[PDB]
Amino acid sequence: EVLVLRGTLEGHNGWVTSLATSAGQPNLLLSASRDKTLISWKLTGDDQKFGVPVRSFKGHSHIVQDCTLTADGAYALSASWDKTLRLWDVATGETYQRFVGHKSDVMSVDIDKKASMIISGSRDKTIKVWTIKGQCLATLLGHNDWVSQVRVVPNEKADDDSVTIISAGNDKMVKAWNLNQFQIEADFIGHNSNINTLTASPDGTLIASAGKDGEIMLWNLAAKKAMYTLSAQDEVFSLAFSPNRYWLAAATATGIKVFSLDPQYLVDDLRPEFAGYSKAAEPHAVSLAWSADGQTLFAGYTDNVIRVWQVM
Amino acid sequence: ATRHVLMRQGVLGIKVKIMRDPAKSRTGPKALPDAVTIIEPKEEEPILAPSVKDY
Amino acid sequence: GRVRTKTVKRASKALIERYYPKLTLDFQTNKRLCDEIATIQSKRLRNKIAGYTTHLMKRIQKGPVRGISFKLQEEERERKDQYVPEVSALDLSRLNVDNQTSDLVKSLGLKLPLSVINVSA
Amino acid sequence: FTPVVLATPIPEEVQQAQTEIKLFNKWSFEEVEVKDASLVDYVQVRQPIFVAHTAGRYANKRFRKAQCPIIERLTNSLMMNGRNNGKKLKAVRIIKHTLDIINVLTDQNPIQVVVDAITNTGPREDTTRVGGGGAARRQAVDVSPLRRVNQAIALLTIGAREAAFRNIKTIAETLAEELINAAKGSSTSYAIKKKDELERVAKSNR
Amino acid sequence: HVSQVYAIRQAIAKGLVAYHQKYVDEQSKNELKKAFTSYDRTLLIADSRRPEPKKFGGKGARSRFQKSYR
Amino acid sequence: TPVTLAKVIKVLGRTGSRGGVTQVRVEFLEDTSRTIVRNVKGPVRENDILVLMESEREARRLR
RNA sequence: CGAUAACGAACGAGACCUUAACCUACUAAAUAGUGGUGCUAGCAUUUGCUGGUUAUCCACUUCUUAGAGGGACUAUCGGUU
RNA sequence: AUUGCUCUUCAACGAGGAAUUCCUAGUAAGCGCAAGUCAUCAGCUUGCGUUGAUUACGUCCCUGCCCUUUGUACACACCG
Ligand SMILES: [Mg+2]
Ligand SMILES: [Mg+2]
Ligand SMILES: [Mg+2]
Ligand SMILES: [Mg+2]
Ligand SMILES: [Mg+2]
Ligand SMILES: [Mg+2]
Repeated sequence: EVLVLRGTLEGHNGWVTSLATSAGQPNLLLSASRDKTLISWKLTGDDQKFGVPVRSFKGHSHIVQDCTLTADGAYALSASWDKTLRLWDVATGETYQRFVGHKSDVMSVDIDKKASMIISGSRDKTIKVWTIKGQCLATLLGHNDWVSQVRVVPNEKADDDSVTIISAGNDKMVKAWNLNQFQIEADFIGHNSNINTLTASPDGTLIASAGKDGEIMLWNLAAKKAMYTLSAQDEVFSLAFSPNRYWLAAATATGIKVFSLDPQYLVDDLRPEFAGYSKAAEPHAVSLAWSADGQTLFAGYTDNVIRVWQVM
Repeated sequence: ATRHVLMRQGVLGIKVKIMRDPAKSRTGPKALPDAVTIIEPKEEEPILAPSVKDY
Repeated sequence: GRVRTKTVKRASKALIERYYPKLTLDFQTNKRLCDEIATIQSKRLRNKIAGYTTHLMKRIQKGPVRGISFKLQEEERERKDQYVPEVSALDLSRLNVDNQTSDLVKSLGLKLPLSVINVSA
Repeated sequence: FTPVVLATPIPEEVQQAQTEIKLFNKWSFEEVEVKDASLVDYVQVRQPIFVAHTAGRYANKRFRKAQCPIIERLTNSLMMNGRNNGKKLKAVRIIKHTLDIINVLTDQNPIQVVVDAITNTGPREDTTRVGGGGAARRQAVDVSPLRRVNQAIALLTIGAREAAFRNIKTIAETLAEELINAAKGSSTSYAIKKKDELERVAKSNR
Repeated sequence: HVSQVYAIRQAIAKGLVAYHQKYVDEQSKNELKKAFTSYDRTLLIADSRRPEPKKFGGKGARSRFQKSYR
Repeated sequence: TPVTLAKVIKVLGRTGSRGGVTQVRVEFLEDTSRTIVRNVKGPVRENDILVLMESEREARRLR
């Protein structure tokens, strides 16, 4: 098992800020970009031009910061810097519900496992939870600087109706929230820099958080205690665990350092070739995503193309 | 404001210009256009030990 | 001409002195965090202070820029300055002298391994 | 080529022009290779246009006019001597009739006649004004390829204008004949006559 | 008259590219857009050149009337 | 009859009394590695091709 | 910017304000405008084309208008100092 | 002869010497309209649209203005 660059997707004009896929269609990929649009892709397997765009979602006035997809892949939600959220139909465009009530940039969105309620972290230091019809159930406070990314933990154990969320902002302190009675539970102290991202494992018991310091820092949320802190040695943007292996991928400013965690070694240090751009900087990935089966690793870079990486 | 005082030699004009303080305004702009103030960040010590508070 | 004035160039360097670890090499994130953390009365001036602050950061990735002194930056420059040189350039493991150096060290009352060479005019 | 029909009938001769090649009102932009290697990159051909009236903005930067098509620049010099200022629909009619006349009078392609005409009437060396004291002195210097194209269009159109003035000949049939006369190169064209006149004064001053 | 012609061509070019955006896939949009934008850019983007206000002291915006000294 | 085509490699600066004339350093297409300084009247950038009507001459400046 | 017995500011320049350009993003509208559905006219005749109509009414905001906002900061890359 | 209309009469002028003005893109130039003055009267002005170029992206040659060095017996300051 080793990674190789198979192909690249080109549909955008701004930084591909987020990727998302859905387990129901392994030929699906939803990519959000800085040109305030979303593109859905038909993953055709070919030597060149692997994957083709088919649907564009336009309708956000300023930068769309991320996207999440429903499990079946019928609906998409996109969070944008125009203080709105838009729920879209991948088939017909034609947005159903527009969520307003955040007063600043919304940064991350995540739909429920049962697709019932919708969490939203914004730059107005609040975490608003919404219906499918669009009403903000709660406003979750105590959070000094602004929220930078939120996600939901995966229920893997049978008969856990419970849903708890994870939040990371630039106050160097990440939190856990039980949304059935709207409490705060955990205060994972320990970061020294602006936390850019956080990821829950499909185990639902691990959380890796990572920021400006370069410490991809690992926490066991099953016991509520720190596990260890990894080191990527420069600034990092996104993390994602593989759905099958015991693996973690990380978007450093140099490249994608991807980590196995059981013998604790980085495996490849993949760095693609760019044919230009050499003086200033090479463009760097700002958003990565695994497949459902974990076969393909997707990466959107700052040169508005999307590079893929295949296992062997 | 401008006034004409009528003396016995001729008219004496009186101009008065008053610059009010922008801070005491309470209605509209509180500062001049190019006044920029950066707020001083409150400085705290690095933690160097990872911990979880619980509930 | 697009030469920036004092106000843009002065507020930005003050802003970098006290907010260097927060802000980044992207104008957009930069134009958002200044907007809370400082008071600028107009949107056009906020866009030029943030735009020059983004420009100054890229200069800071490669070496020091004159006119900033925040205690962090020099200390990190201080940290990566040893280079731990293999052997001291002064030490010869396997010293040379003129005649006047030789009678100088004989005047000092020191005996030390010396090789005398004539240094002529 | 298969003709497609639709609810509004579109004429068949314009319908042919859609896929086949995107050529001019009647003439093709292929086989229109400019000969001289200095004047290439400054006549802008091989990106064909349908009509010689493009509402383009070429005046912003220093050399954007070199990307403007050479048939467009030919029309632009026609709307001159004051009474004709504006009137671009007047200019592109005249250019259409001029190109028709050139094709009827010699079988060879009209725009190829126009492109080698301006290469002939670019002045290669030209004089400048050094003072020298009282009596103004001449110094021969060399000409830019952009200036050579610039001079050529002006030299061609002034000759057409002064000859089609107070005269039964229309401006279109006048504009053709100096364009023919220059493209062969005759010294009976005004643009050729002016060109050698500048070079002799330059030759006088080396 | 000639302004009306350019507004017509931009409207039908944008209308065609909007139709393929909503209903047809995005592949047909990009080949449609590229052929337009390669030939002439103002088929899709409106020209930004606006009128310049007239100033007292001259007939136009730049021109002045005549200076005479004697 | 001789003319030489010459590719400009470095534009030097404006000369002449009014300023309408530019010193350029041109390279000949055939017989390269021969360099000369000449005067140009119009707008010139680099990688342009002049037609020198005679190559055995060099100006430096115009006073 | 740099040199530098000068450092750090003030007025003027700049910022500011008005106006013109962008917004299928928000709030809305027979004193703005489409599309339909009624009622009709003409031409065809297939399943259409172009109009007229103020009490046909239902929805709409693209275009028109002005409130609030967003957006450009020479952004990104290359070259040269 | 206020101005408007009809008919008739149907002059100079065939691109203008020495001189000289304005202008760098929706700009110059062409072309009209509204407003101001207004009982009536625009060949004027202030604005607005319509049609839309050529040339340059420089320099101190001319003309002005600014600065430096310098001399001064000037300081209502060379009209001293
Ligand atoms: Mg005639
Ligand atoms: Mg360059
Ligand atoms: Mg004169
Ligand atoms: Mg006029
Ligand atoms: Mg003396
Ligand atoms: Mg005295």
